[PDB]
Amino acid sequence: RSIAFSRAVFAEFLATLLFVFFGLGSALNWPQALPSVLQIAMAFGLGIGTLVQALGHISGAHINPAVTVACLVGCHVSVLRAAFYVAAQLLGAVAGAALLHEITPADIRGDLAVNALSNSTTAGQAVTVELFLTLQLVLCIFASTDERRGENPGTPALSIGFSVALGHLLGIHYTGCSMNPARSLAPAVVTGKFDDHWVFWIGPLVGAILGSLLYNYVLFPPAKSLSERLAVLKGLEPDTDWEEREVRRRQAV
Amino acid sequence: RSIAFSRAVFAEFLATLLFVFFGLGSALNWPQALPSVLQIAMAFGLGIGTLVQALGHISGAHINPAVTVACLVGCHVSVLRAAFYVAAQLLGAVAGAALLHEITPADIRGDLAVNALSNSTTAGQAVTVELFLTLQLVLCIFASTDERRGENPGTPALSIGFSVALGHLLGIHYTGCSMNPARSLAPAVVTGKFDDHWVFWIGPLVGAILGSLLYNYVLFPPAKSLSERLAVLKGLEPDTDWEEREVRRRQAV
Amino acid sequence: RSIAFSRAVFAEFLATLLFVFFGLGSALNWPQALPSVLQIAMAFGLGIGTLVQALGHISGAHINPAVTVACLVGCHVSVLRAAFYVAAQLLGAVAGAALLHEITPADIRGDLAVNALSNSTTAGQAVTVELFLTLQLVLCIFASTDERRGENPGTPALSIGFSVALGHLLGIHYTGCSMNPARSLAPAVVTGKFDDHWVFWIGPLVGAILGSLLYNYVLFPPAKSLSERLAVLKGLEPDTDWEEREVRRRQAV
Amino acid sequence: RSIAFSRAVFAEFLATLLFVFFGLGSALNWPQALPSVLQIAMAFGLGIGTLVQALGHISGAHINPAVTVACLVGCHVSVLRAAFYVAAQLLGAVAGAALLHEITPADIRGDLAVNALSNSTTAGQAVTVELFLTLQLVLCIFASTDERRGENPGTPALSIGFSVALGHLLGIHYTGCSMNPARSLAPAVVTGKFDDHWVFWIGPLVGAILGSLLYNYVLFPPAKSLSERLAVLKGLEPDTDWEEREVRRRQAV
Repeated sequence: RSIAFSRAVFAEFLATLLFVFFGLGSALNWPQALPSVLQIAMAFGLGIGTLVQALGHISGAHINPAVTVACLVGCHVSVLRAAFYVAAQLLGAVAGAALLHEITPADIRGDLAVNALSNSTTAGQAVTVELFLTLQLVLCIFASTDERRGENPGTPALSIGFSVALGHLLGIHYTGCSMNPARSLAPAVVTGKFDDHWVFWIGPLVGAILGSLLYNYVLFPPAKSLSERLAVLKGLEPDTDWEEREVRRRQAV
Repeated sequence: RSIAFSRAVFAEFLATLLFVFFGLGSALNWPQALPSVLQIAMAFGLGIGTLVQALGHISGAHINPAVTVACLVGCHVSVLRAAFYVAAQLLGAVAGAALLHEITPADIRGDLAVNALSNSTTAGQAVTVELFLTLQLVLCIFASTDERRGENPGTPALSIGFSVALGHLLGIHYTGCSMNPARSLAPAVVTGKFDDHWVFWIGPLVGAILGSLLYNYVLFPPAKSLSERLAVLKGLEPDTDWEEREVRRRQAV
Repeated sequence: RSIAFSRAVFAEFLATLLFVFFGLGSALNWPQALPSVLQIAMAFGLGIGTLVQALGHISGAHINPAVTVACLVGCHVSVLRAAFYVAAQLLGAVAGAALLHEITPADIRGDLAVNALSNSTTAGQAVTVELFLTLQLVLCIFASTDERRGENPGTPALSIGFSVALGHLLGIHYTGCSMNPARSLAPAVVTGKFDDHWVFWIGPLVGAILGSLLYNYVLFPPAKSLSERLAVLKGLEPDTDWEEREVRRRQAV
Repeated sequence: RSIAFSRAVFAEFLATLLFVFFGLGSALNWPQALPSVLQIAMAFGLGIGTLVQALGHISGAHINPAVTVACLVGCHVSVLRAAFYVAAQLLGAVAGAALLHEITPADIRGDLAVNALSNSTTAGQAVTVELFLTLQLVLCIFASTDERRGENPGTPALSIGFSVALGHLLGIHYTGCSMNPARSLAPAVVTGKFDDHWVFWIGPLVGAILGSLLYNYVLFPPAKSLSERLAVLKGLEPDTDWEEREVRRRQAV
């Protein structure tokens, strides 16, 4: 402790401020012109894609606590680097979310794009949808940040962005799409609406972990943890058969 | 038999579950907000693009039996690996398709995006459209998975995704766009609607094979099958002319 | 004469069939659902992007006579390879355009997306717009096919596609956007509507050439034509100054 | 002075002509069909992405004085090369903007997409939004033009384009989105509407500089300016401790 990391820690702060600012803002109920699911999907997806590009080298652009946690369960980040990230992400989030409230005229800042269950979907259903929404993202982020595969280097930024977008295309009708506890918290804070908030903390965290676990373990990534104690296996591994050869011979004598 | 393949087999299962879940879901008749052709095009196209990215290394992301079959006619996959894929794809498909029925409120899960002929288009026409819809995809997938060309490495995921999207942009008005027997089966199963189902099994399979055949044979890919018996040609190849030289000389004597 | 070229010649045929089929089809006046400028923009742009990807290695994916001509004025293609391309492009075009008429129910195949002046725009204006629409494309195609720059290898397919898209986003309101004499001819043929057809042959050809000329000459590409006769310059180049040195000395004596 | 630079200077002229021509044009109030926020977002974003691709090698495709200035504050361009750029950008801008007025029928060229405060947003708010709109772009442009990172070479053109797009998705509702003093000036000129024009010169310039400063200094880019006088530090750096060792010893004697 500590060096460039502090700045990297910062980078996330700038990222989640920006993403939430643009994101929520682009999803408001503008009376003269009203946001379509796609546009709102594009806006976030592009927002992330843009950030993962900008700050990808500096931070890994988690830009999302669930992603961070996914990165943690998968042992891609420190335990310290995780906490500082989430902290910044939550703070960076409510920062932009406030800047937006200030920047927007009173008539149309209504909801502020808080995450909220729609079409009579149960918090039980809703949370299920959020689970998958994030996992799919986590699966993308990992395949594209995966060092093992640099031959298909492109395209972590754009692919992720559009993954996020894909999340929205479905997850809006159920929830308006959190995928990102930071994202869903900031507006809930400023606006005071915490209805079924937990949904946007469990669905993501759960899908994100599952995601992390499947890529890190269910599929990939072959390597040796070295703590597997492969020195014990090699003692019996040849010797047990030598023993069978050696012990069966001495039974012969 | 058998190793990582089993997992790869799995990967497809996860892929077709996800793609169909997001896909159908994003194409439902949401009363408050209704899906435009583009959005529904983007949603699938992005879904595939995202998957080919995520699971591309693990599976080849066929995510489609017609693609798999295309890959088979083109000798890009095993005969065993094909069957297991299709199996998983069909099962992975109806899996997400069910998860969606459960997750969606009763009022708006109506059709469930089953594939169904629209605008008084004949199953004869419809099937013709599906033919081309898939071929074009198959042509893309191959050009982008083509090993011979790594200099233009990018961009198999995004290009494929958007290819899929391109498929939808037209194939929706005729059929709502199958390109993918798995995709069109899952909803037909759960919903019981099997009207003109065959269309979504023949159009794709046919276009996919054609596609596979043109890239594998009509154009490319120069290599030697070695079973061409090029050892017989080389016996006559020089010697026939030596024979003409040698036999015309001995006619001179 | 002749080898793989014949097939490459073919590749264009398959490309322009496909692009026009999907393209026109996706831009028809569907009564139940009607195409927005974007969707129609995306549909073509994606169509090209997809093709340049699929057949890029085989053909260069001109997919457009104006592009071909641009490639000709820029000396990127043979004079023979050009003609065969254009021929195939025109034939490939009217081929898909027919397939579409056959595949589409009578009620909604109306216009068939023929190119036609809109919003009381003069053929004089219209043609001007088409000029720029294509040049911009030609400028993109060249920068992305430019061998001199392989460090930024990506992304010829996607960038071109979206360039095409960009063309449509503006060129639809003026003309429905030709950029491609093949594209605008096929529907004019089948439908019999040749109103102001020339516009879609001059605007493109003109913008395409201009485009070709600026990249090939106004900017780039440094190389030696060797016919510049740089052997004459090198005789005077040093010797004229030696002569000044040598002749001024002998004037001194 | 001077060589290819003159042409490069030109390249910007061609770029800002094109971008503004397509851009404004695609954002006009077309009566029969009216531009959605996305489409207008796509149109510019694609326009830039296309240009950064086409002319990226020749110019750096600033295509924007604020970007240029950002590039200046960050010492990425000459002081001379900056001025000529801005000059050309402003002139290239009003050039296309005029070409558009001439090309468009009188009924629908109304606003001409001038930048203008909307939804009762204060020039104070408005300018704040513009600040962030550009910074985010500047952050992207730099991360993607950053030489230090060629391993993730892609994708400067597309990522930038879509960054621009992201700018529009939000910045339209507040201002119709300038991000680009050139862009906002051209229409204000031709149309005579200079209402709150300053907003579109301060917001961008301010966000662009901030952006430039954070990437150039707050984060990155490790290098040595050599004017840091690291020769003074190295005199005391070892010697001060040798002095402590040497001076404490002589105090011992």
